[PDB]
Amino acid sequence: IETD
Amino acid sequence: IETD
Amino acid sequence: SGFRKMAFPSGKVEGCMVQVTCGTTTLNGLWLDDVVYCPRHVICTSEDMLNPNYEDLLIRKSNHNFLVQAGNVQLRVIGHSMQNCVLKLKVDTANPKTPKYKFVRIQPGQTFSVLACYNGSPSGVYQCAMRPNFTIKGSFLNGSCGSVGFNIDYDCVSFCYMHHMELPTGVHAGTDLEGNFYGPFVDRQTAQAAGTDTTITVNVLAWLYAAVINGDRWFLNRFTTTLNDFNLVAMKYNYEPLTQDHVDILGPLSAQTGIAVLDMCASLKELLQNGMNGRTILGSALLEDEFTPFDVVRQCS
Amino acid sequence: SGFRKMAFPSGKVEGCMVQVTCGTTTLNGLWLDDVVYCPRHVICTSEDMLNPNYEDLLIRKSNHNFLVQAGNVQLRVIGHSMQNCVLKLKVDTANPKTPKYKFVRIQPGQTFSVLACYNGSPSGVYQCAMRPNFTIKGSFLNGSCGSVGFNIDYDCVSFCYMHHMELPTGVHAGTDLEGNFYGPFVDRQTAQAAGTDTTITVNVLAWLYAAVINGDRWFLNRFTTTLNDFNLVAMKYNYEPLTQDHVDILGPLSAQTGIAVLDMCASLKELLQNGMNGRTILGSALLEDEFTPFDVVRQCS
Repeated sequence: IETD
Repeated sequence: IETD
Repeated sequence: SGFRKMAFPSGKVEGCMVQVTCGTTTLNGLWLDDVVYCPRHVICTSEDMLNPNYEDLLIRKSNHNFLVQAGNVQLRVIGHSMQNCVLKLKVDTANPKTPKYKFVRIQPGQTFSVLACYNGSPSGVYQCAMRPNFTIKGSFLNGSCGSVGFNIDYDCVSFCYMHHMELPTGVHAGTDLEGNFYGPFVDRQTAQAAGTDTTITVNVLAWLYAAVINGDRWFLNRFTTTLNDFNLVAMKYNYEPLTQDHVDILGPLSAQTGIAVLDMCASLKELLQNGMNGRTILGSALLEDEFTPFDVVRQCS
Repeated sequence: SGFRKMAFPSGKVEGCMVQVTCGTTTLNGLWLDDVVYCPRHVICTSEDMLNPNYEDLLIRKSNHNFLVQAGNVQLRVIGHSMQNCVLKLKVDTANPKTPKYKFVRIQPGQTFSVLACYNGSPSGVYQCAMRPNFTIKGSFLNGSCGSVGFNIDYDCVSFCYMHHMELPTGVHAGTDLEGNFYGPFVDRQTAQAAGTDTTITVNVLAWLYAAVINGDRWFLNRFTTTLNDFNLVAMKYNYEPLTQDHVDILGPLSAQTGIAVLDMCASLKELLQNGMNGRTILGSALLEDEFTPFDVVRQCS
């Protein structure tokens, strides 16, 4: 996944 | 036209 | 990654919205400092709207004919005047929530947020474009009159639109906050054609850049074009001609993607001539023209 | 007349948004009363995100590891705890702008407004739906984490979503404000498939009612159907099955237009089987599924  |  | 039509946060405009009543007409007003801006047609009966003399009709009105309500508080009107098609009511209190603001006339094809209000009460916020023919494809119900369009420019609310009326097609016409109509419209009951509603080519190009930035690339071809030859095809499809200045404002996105503006123009030329073949771009089956180059730059980093 | 996707006015949420920093991670927090809600993944290094033990990682953190900023003011953190996947920071000041609010879990297919924020600063407001598969087709840039979804219910801000993360397709996953994920997602770097993204049938039907209310009628046919036979065709096209309770919530619009729900179901059946033949409904070339029955009722009077 990609956060932020 | 139509107002309001 | 994800791309969406977005309005400016509305909080700063919410705290400027008021109710204005005159006889049995209630619509919205914009309370900045001690002045309430609203459409002047608020002073008219249905009979007046057939051939209004607004100067004569307004002279016959006094302060107490104007009921302003900011929440459940009633504002005291100490003056009523006219600038073009906007009524200005002067009032005894300066709006505590008065933000830093400015009045701007926008260009055909520019975008702005509408805070849709009913009886002085904020109901909804949506993003739209000034059409080439100076109409707004808005969502407005009876009592939506006096709802305003704006951009937020750093700290500064730039008011650019006030809603006045609906044309027989359901499109919306209105003024800047100096009370001049966008387009050839008049605040009276007479036949009034909007022009041909053309597609905002420079906005489609921005959106195709958006599509590239977000990994939709299928419509990119190896072809190229001149600005003259692109405009030949554009004219045929009811697209606005592209100007050197359009190319200029697209420069930032050309730079970010590495796709020359006229190459992107060549891709659009081909979509126009051949359609999408049942494919979609950023989830749409139609080419979207309500995103300016700045809109895409703003959202895409 | 005019029909538009609209967000709730955001002012009440704008005055709840804050910056939260932990090490070199900055994202958004929601400051209600004296509590700051944000995603707990704010406490993780890139190495931690491979197999985080959040209990162990949070114990190793102290109050002063959390930098909260409300404008250019820095909030004093006097407590840090965890509810499910949301960090709660307790702070020494109750939010003066704290509105009347509530925490609600929404149903797949329900809609809500996202106030997209960057570094604690409101950037944009857009309307979207919780997809059947519990993802959000959002517009989120790095630092959009902690941005919230809400409805305004009379006076009451109903918070229903906080953004946590993006999946490889660019769709967005997050939690309610009790920190439970919508869908089968986990706040760690592991393979995580969303289900099949089906079309929200009850929302399409509402939108076709919207289209009728606004004088788009071309797709109305003389045919009818049963709820079972409609769902046979729906299943084939990746449409969610329609339930008796869906029919129930459509009742108000059935009443307003005079078109029985199963008659509107018969019209949709035919569009699915035959397409639009290059025609549009309310300006769209695709069937729109991000308007609930309540959304249409709200906008259409």
